[PDB]
Amino acid sequence: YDYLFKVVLIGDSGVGKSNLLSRFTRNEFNLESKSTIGVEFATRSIQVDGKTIKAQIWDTAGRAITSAYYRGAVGALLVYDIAKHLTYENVERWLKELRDHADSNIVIMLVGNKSDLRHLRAVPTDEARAFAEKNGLSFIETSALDSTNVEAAFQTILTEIYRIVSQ
Amino acid sequence: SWLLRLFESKLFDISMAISYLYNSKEPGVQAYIGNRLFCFRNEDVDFYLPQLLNMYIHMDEDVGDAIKPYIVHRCRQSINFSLQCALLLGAYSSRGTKLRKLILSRLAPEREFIKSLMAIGKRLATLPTKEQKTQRLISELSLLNHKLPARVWLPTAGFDHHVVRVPHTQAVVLNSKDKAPYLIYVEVLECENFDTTSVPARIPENVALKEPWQEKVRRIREGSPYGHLPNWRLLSVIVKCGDDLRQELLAFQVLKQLQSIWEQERVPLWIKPYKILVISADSGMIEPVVNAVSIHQVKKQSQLSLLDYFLQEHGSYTTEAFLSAQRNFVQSCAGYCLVCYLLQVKDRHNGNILLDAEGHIIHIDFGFILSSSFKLTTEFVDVMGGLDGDMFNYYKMLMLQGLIAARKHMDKVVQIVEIMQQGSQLPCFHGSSTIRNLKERFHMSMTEEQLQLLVEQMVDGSMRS
Ligand SMILES: COc1ccc(-c2c(C)nc3c(NCCNC(C)=O)cc(Cl)nn23)cc1S(=O)(=O)NCCO
Ligand SMILES: Nc1nc2c(ncn2[C@@H]2O[C@H](COP(=O)(O)OP(=O)(O)OP(O)(O)=S)[C@@H](O)[C@H]2O)c(=O)[nH]1
Repeated sequence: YDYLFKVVLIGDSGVGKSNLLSRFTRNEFNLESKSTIGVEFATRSIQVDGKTIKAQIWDTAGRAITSAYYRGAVGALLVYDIAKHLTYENVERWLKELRDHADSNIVIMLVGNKSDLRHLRAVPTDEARAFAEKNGLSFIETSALDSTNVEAAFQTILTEIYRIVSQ
Repeated sequence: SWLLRLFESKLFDISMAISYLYNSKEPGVQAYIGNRLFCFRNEDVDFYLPQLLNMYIHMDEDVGDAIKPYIVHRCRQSINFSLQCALLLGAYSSRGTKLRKLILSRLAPEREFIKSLMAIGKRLATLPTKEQKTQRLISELSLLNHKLPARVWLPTAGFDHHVVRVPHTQAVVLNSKDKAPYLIYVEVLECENFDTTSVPARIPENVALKEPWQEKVRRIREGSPYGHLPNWRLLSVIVKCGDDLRQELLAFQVLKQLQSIWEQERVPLWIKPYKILVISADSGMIEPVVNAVSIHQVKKQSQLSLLDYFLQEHGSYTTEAFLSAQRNFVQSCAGYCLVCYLLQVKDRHNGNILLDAEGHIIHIDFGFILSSSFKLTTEFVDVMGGLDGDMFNYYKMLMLQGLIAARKHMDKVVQIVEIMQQGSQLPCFHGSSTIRNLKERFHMSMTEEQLQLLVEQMVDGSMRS
């Protein structure tokens, strides 16, 4: 276990932070859900550029005062539900969030989740990626249900982090 | 994964979808199903349009929001669909309003076509006799043919089409009541798709009696400008300008399912759902059954007893036409007995039962059902060959067979009714335990020996008068 990366999951309640974590970390999904009370913890290790990184993932909530866990995190997945525009709208307030309670030099991925709900899409991929590169966020769309881009999501942010090699 | 497991199984149908959609409090599920609607066949989902639209109105926003996308999608690809949506949206709210206005926003021709039909009916109110009403109608219908063909269709038609002509001379008013309903014949040219095809060109125009349906088409067709085209077909609707049809629709759905249930199982009961079109909570149209007339008027024109009429019209007890008619009699009776029983249909009389040319009976006035507050008269038993008769015994056998069948698919029926009760001001839901009483009437707990006895008891009740 060469390294230890602390990563947080943030987003509005219901967008799928908690199911993203269970897919990525234990390859499990559930339609039925329990609101996350405070924080939930799960962990998984990967290799990038020949190196073993164990990642520690914190599943927070939309119980507003979870802000504490943000500190000392190298990466944060900020998640919105592609099918509920309101959840995408608060992403501006969610990036305002990290710019109040979290490292100003933290790796963020914007994540559109529930890409399987093709017919209910309320946030166009173009509009999102536009805000993505309008800002300093990396971007991807996932489905926790079918598992699309779920590995990709993690592997992107973990690769991005290791790219912080200090000389 | 255990839930999603089911939803991804073959077991998943539009029926089930709605149930979970109706019951589940998990918004992730509601939203999941909202999406899955698109994969189902338009036809299957269509049957449940009143439910979906009802829920949209009366349920949590979460529930609505999952449904809306699909609706709009269908609305965008079918104005028929659009129409039917719009009409239902309106009838069932007196949330909804927001969506109706959006849909109507194009459909003006049809809405004026429909307004006019309704308007016609309201005028006949000043004419106190059936016959007087009839004459105003025919005249005023003649006025319709102006704008002869137009971008309007009968939603109640099994198919897509354009209305070209109204053979006004053939139309009739059905009773002498204040806001009497009225029957009309309509000429149409069939489409492959309504939404994409030019309205046909006018063809310049230049007698009504009691006759079978195929004979009336001949007469109307031969007289019609458009009658030469292969494209030409004749439709019919009853227009009720002042009668609520939401119960009428509900019974339809219930009838239609039961019809399926007995078809799926192999129970040769017979029933006939007649299509319903809700226009307002006030008003509607009905697609009428052809080649059939009320028993009561069948007894006033024949001067016969029911059995005798059978004998006159089909033949002696040794004829095929009769035994066939007798079987169809018996089967339509058991069917309609069960329907009356399950739905607790009341106000049952020979004015509300039709007889078709093949021998089936057909019940019609589905006011007085369920919580709102069938007769085996000896005249009926006679047609069956009498109480000791084999054909009568078979009637008892069909009722049990169909009751047993009914239990095996109870939830699909109850679903239909139970969803509809939502936020409902229908008189049939007046009770506290409307749905609960309905389920009890399925006797899910009973053994078949108990049910045999219950069927026997049922028949006995129907005879007392
Ligand atoms: C109570 O609701 C109804 C239910 C069914 C029918 C109906 C159907 C499906 N088919 C027919 C029908 N057959 C006509 C077919 N044409 C032919 C034989 O050529 C005649 C009549 Cl009166 N009604 N009817 C009519 C009414 S009603 O509103 O007009 N009341 C009715 C109270 O009387
Ligand atoms: N179609 C589809 N539904 C999803 C997806 N992800 C989650 N859902 C649904 O979101 C709902 C709950 O999401 P969940 O991830 O547990 O909460 P959260 O996003 O972490 O937020 P919280 O309530 O705990 S504070 C579940 O019903 C779940 O099935 C997805 O990727 N596709």
